[PDB]
Amino acid sequence: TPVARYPPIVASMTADSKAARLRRIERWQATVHAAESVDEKLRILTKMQF
Amino acid sequence: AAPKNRRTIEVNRCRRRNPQKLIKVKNNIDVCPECGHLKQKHVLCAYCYEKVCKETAEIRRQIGKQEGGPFKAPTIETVVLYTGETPSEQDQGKRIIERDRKRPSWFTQN
Amino acid sequence: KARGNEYQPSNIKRKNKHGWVRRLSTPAGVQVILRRMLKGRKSLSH
Amino acid sequence: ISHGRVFRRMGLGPESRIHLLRNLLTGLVRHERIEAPWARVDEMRGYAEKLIDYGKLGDTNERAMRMADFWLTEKDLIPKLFQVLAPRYKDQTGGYTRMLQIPNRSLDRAKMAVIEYKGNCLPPLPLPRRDSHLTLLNQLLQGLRQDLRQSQEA
RNA sequence: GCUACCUAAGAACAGCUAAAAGAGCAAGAUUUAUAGGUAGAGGCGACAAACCUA
RNA sequence: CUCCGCAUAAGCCUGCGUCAGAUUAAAAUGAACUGACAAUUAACAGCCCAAUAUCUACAAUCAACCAACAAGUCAUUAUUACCCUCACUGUCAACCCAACACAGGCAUGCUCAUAAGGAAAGGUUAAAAAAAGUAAAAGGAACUCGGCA
RNA sequence: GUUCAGCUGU
Ligand SMILES: [K+]
Ligand SMILES: [Mg+2]
Ligand SMILES: [Mg+2]
Ligand SMILES: [Mg+2]
Ligand SMILES: [Mg+2]
Ligand SMILES: [Mg+2]
Ligand SMILES: [Mg+2]
Ligand SMILES: [Mg+2]
Ligand SMILES: [Mg+2]
Ligand SMILES: [Mg+2]
Ligand SMILES: [Zn+2]
Repeated sequence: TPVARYPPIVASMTADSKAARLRRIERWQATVHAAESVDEKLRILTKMQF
Repeated sequence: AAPKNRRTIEVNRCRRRNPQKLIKVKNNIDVCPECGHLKQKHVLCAYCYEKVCKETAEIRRQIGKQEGGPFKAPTIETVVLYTGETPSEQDQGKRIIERDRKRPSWFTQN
Repeated sequence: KARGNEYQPSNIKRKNKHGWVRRLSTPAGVQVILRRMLKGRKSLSH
Repeated sequence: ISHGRVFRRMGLGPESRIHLLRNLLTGLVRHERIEAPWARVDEMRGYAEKLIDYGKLGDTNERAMRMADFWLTEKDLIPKLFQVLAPRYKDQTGGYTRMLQIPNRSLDRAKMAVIEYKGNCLPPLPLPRRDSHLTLLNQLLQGLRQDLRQSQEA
């Protein structure tokens, strides 16, 4: 008696769209949450020079 | 290989004006009964098709407003209702799209 | 492998090599200016 | 020689072909009526019909869900397939889609087709209609049919 | 302003054996930006009699 | 898809901002062409310094230990003189040298796979020949100027 | 360095 397993309704991660870019921004921000030390966090947040 | 000689206009006319090069007359053209415009027998009328597409575009714009965002396809059927119309018993429990227009004669409520 | 790209623009080089002061620096260069003045050149030098 | 070659060569190769059809199929499911080059719509029509058959297996079916997941790039369509499209055709055994040639598009004069999922809300397409029964030729054939009934009865 | 050589003051070079540093696999007789110098009876050349904006 | 990308330097000089167009790209929206209008604001960077004498043996390499050789970018004092202040210039772009199928060339910092930047298919058909790629029975350099390791 | 052994649409 299994239930219906649907895929999550999220935007594509590789598409050329605005929602896809917002999902890629959430992807690198997820690596800051997963970073253990503060040095690793600061490194990811400040390594892109614009 | 470079051409050995210039081709004369006489020769070139025979080549260019050969029946094989001439545009063929089309016999499948007809008059559309609905609008009176020309169409080919095996192809949808351009005038009538554009009329359907114009209304279809307006309905799709209305669907966009109700959904109000991407990835929001509804899980129920959709019904288009024009001004002066009310939801039918069959057309109950369905997404309702309201068009600020009178129902076109060609578009028949089912 | 590159062809026809002899020109590597440099303003310092262009002024130093063909500039007004360079032309006046020698008598031959002054005659260069005189010839162009005679011909009516719009640009006597770089 | 291309004897018995059922599939067309499209895009940049085999994988590109499937992705091109997948994008067309995804658009058809969302909009229920799309217009594209005739050959591509014809190539995609088979997948459109078969997709409905997988939707009839039900969302609980694992293989059907895997098919919908791959062929539907926009995941919100997957619920629409199982819960809207599939139930719509529960009675029909086929012929879910209708494909009609439309005038050549202006830019490249490509042969064009319109394909839709039968039963959509959108305004009906100007379908070709056979001649009226009341026409002179049909009336002569109607009289002939009636006489053949009397002869058969006798 | 190409190229050859040179001068001034700069710059670049991950890992791997890694003693030895070396075009070993992949820090040098290396590569490279800038400015300057050497001019045709010439210049420059690890010399092809080559190159010196075809 | 990513081959990059962003920035600086150098070069270039208004060269896809607005409006309009009868001009233009395959394309009667686009526009890099035409007309008009607008714009880049210094803290970054450039642009520096009174005289006379005098001073300056000890590299750099995490500079400490152990070492060297090709022997090294980095420093003053004395007396005199001097009360004043924030000017000027660069700051735009899809950009340069080329080649005219990116054929190619191009210094530095950062990112090291991208948060940045991009689109190989005008439509169709699926003949030959041609190019590239992939797979291949048995054999495995045979037949060929000469295979590979 | 060969021969040999080995692999390849040469
Ligand atoms: K420029
Ligand atoms: Mg300053
Ligand atoms: Mg700027
Ligand atoms: Mg991007
Ligand atoms: Mg393309
Ligand atoms: Mg093709
Ligand atoms: Mg083509
Ligand atoms: Mg074989
Ligand atoms: Mg032999
Ligand atoms: Mg052998
Ligand atoms: Zn019509």
